[PDB]
Amino acid sequence: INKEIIVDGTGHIAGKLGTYIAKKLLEGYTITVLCAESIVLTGPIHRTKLRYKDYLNKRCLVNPLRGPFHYKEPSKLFMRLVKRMVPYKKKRGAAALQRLQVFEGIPEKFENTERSICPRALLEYCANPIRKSATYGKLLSEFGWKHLNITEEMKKKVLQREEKAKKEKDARMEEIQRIRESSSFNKEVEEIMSRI
Amino acid sequence: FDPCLTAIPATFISHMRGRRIVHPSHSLLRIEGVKTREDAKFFLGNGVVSLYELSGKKMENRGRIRRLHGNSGVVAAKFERNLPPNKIGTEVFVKLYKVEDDDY
Amino acid sequence: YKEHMKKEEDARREAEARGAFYVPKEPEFYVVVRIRGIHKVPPRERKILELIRLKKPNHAVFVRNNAPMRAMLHKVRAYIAFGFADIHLLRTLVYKRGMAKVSKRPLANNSSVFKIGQDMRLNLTNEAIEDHFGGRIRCVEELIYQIYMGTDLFKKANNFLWPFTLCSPRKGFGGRKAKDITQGGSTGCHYDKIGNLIYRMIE
Amino acid sequence: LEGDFTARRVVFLKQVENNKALCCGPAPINNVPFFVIDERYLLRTSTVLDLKEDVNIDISTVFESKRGVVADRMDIDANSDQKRIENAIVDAVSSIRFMKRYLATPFKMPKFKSVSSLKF
Amino acid sequence: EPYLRVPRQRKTKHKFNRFHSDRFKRVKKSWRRPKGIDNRVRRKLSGAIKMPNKGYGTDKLAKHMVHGGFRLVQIRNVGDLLPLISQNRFYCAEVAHSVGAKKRIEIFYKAMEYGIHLTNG
Amino acid sequence: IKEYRIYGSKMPTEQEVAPQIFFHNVFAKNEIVARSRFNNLMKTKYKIKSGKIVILKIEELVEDLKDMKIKNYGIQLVYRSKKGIHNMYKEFRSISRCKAVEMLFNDMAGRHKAKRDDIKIVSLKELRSEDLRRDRVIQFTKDDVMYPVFKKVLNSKYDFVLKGTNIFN
RNA sequence: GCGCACAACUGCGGGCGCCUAGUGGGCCGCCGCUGGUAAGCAGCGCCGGCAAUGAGGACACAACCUCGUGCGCGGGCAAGGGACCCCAGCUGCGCACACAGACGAAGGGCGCGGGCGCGCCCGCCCCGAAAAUGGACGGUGCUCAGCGCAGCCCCGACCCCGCGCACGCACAGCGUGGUAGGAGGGCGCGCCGGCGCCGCAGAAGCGCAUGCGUGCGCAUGCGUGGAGGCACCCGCGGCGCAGAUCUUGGUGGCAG
Ligand SMILES: [Mg+2]
Ligand SMILES: [Mg+2]
Ligand SMILES: [Mg+2]
Ligand SMILES: [Mg+2]
Ligand SMILES: [Mg+2]
Ligand SMILES: [Mg+2]
Ligand SMILES: [Mg+2]
Ligand SMILES: [Mg+2]
Ligand SMILES: [Mg+2]
Ligand SMILES: [Mg+2]
Ligand SMILES: [Mg+2]
Ligand SMILES: [Mg+2]
Ligand SMILES: [Mg+2]
Ligand SMILES: [Mg+2]
Ligand SMILES: [Mg+2]
Repeated sequence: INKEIIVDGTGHIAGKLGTYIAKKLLEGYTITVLCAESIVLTGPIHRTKLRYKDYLNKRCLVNPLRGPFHYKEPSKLFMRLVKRMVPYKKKRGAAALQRLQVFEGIPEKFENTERSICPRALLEYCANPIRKSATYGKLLSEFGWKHLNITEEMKKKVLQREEKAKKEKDARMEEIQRIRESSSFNKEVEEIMSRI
Repeated sequence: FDPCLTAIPATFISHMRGRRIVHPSHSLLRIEGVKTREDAKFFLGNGVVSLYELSGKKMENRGRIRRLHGNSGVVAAKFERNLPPNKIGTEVFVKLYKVEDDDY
Repeated sequence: YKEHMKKEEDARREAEARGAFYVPKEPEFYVVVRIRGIHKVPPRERKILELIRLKKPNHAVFVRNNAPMRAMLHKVRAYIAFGFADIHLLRTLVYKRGMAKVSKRPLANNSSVFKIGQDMRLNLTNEAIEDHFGGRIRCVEELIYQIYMGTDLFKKANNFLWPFTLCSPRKGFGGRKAKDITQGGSTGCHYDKIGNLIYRMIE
Repeated sequence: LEGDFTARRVVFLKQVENNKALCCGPAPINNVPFFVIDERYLLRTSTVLDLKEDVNIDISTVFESKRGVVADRMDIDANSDQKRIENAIVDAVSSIRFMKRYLATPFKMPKFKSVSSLKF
Repeated sequence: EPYLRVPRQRKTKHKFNRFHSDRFKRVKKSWRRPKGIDNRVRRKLSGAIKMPNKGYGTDKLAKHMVHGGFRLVQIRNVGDLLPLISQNRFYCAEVAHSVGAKKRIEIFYKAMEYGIHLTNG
Repeated sequence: IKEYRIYGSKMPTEQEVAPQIFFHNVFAKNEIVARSRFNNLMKTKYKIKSGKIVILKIEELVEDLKDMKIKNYGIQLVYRSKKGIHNMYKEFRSISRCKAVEMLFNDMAGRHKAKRDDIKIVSLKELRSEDLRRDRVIQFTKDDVMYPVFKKVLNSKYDFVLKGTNIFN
């Protein structure tokens, strides 16, 4: 069984993507989440910013060096979400979390890979279009994540290279289909089945 | 002989348990491609083997799929020796023949 | 049994051939299942469940359709599910889970000397029935007949049956079983739909 | 499914005592001798050959393949009636077009999509 | 080798060590029923160790069986071998610890004459 | 749920050999609630309590859905809230009478949190389109009404799939 | 004295005596109350519980809910649940947008959804609604994980059922929680009257193993040891220790 999933994070509700990720992780899957700046948080953005400011307010008064750490990246904020959907203090949950790697955008390590989606966690499936929503990168670019624009530019250059290679590959799927429909190919094929 | 040649791989996902109390004699397996309860009825009574290595020496722990579990095709299996919780997330191989509760 | 049931259907359809309404004589017994557990029972209700021989939940008995027994069933109706069994539910309860309450008799030639306080729960064999009822009844169906048609032998036949130690029902009670069935529970007069619980409880 | 051979399309001859079954994927075709295994380890496929011959063979010396052991049995033997009934199913396999490749090819699991796809 | 093969059938592989015999070396492992008022083993709370019961007792006929079906017999001299001569298959014989090596020689030789299995030798 | 017509009367005695027969049309979950709703109406309209009632007949009123068109139903009901007891009139389009009250129960629960036992139905009448009083149910009585589906619905049960796979269509 | 005679239902053995313990601070819930502004306050009645009641569910949690409880195995369930933690969910119909659901009043809201005659009514929401370490629907989170409903299903206790074993019983069977407490039968120790034996070819003791045993404990192997000991039946008793700021002795950590 191929138990390695590469999830594209755009258009996904965050906690709804995280449940299906964490349930796979505890079953031995290795999940990588790309485009984590585009993972969606439903509701209007000001409610989502107040939830983040409530998160930023919680710190150890005695020693904030050991307090609740506050993550400004969308990748580490989404990792923090799935971290408590597993039993991470136990060894079974911490081992599952080692099989997550969450990235913003598409790094060039993941060029020409085969990306997955969780359709039960998609925003267009779960949410109503009347309702508001906002992504991680929309939130966290106003909380100290300075890399939204460089992520999207390097996201585009990956998608243009992959669209180029898909334009070449499906033409090869076109010509192989046109070859395999040809009567020259067929009578070549029935000649081999005649000899067997 | 590969196990995946004749047997369908199933991931050992949990023991049969409550919220806290765990009954380790029955192991819950998720067979690949089996997603509903009636689909898993095809695998009731089927033998199952868990293959492992002890000091580099191959061992076969054989079992039987005993009952269904839930609405999502999870089945409960009882083996000769109970599955360790270390092997949660690893695969066990579901045979295509039925075995009996006495004779694995 | 078939002739008695066919006579009632012929009595019923002849009444609606005219304008009339015919309901038959209601049965000579109730079938009662203990629903609630043995905890937190007040002393009156605990006593009535003892005299109905319902000492654990998922236990079933037959009680007679008396006016005193109906008042007893009403006072513990928050602990029991009771109703009317037909002949199919009567025969299924006895043939599938039916045991005999048999006193030991140490002498073969003298059935008058026996032990009082110790009664064995044994199989409902023909010979156990033939020994209890002194040759008057000697098979299981002949014991059903005293239950079904409420004869003078009802009290002896019903007490000879050990209380039916049923299983908990398949597919559950389907909710909050302690409240009344008129409120969605499983506890009260299931007037003729008492087989909807008990048939699931037998195996 | 579970034998010495354990992924080999064979053909079923006769049910033997102590829950065993006589089988022979014909040794010219797939290099499989006569054997008996347990009755259950044979996964049944829908296609049946047209064999008319009597299968009441002198089973006393046929190599019986147990479950887990892959013990290297001795090679082929005298085969008094085994040569005749092997040739009858080589006769049966020759009538059907691709059936020779079928019995030669080792079994692969079908790509799972549903349990309807697992009919055989 | 036994006359009748008796399975082992001990109802648990538990040992019933005494409570806190892991934590205190003054508390020996020989079982004492804990009688404190708040004691979690006496109160049978979940997570505590189990206490011995009537329910853990092995079968009456399987009890004190060694090597399958045999029953141990203490032997102090060669005269103890004589009642075991007819019943060889029922008893595994065991020479007592304090028997000297001079008398253990004579026990060992008469036991193989009478066909009695010695667990010491 | 089902519809029951439950016939009952006072138990006949030597003083009253043929008592007055009553019947009630109940939308209930089963016959035991239907006996219960009958026994209260004999207890509260008349003074016949349930110990002296014989239930003469219980029949399942089931409609024939031979060609299965949609009818309009106007339902006069009385529901009890936490605060009081009120009258309501709701209009539904449905298959049968027993399905329209199921639409009543799911609507009173969704819009008013009225449970099924807190609702008593005064009358259920199948209506013409011209007699309907709610403009929302009138819109679907027009011939050649049409609308698209805007909600996405999956075409299987999936946990993770590749991006190209159609899941909604 | 003669004669008559077994009396509603259901269940079922019952009556009485003797000796003796512990207890005589209670607490909690339900319903019903008294005092009190109230109180996790105080004082009652009835029943149930905790105390002494484990286990499951309640996030944890003496008392709530389920439900009792030998040791296992198999089934079926209860309460409670079925996004992930975490076993178990899908199909449909509604409703709501407030960092809401996730403590709340009087009083309000051309906020939304229904209903009745601009005013009312019903749901949801809003305002009223302010505390001090950072932080709690249990958490993650969730805007179909919220508020409602329906259908079918599933998970889930030591419960119930079935089987097997242990123990108790008056024993074709039934039963199995337990503080204070009572009782029975054993294990163990010093010595006694006996009775079977063992030991310089190595006794007791000790160390480590193995085995038996529900358990108290027992037996053996090997090592050590260097002169006594064992088993059983009896009898006597200064007869069994984790505690007593125990006693005495020794030794640690603290601490180079
Ligand atoms: Mg107080
Ligand atoms: Mg309790
Ligand atoms: Mg508790
Ligand atoms: Mg708990
Ligand atoms: Mg179940
Ligand atoms: Mg789960
Ligand atoms: Mg029990
Ligand atoms: Mg006890
Ligand atoms: Mg005590
Ligand atoms: Mg001694
Ligand atoms: Mg001794
Ligand atoms: Mg002393
Ligand atoms: Mg000490
Ligand atoms: Mg003490
Ligand atoms: Mg010191």
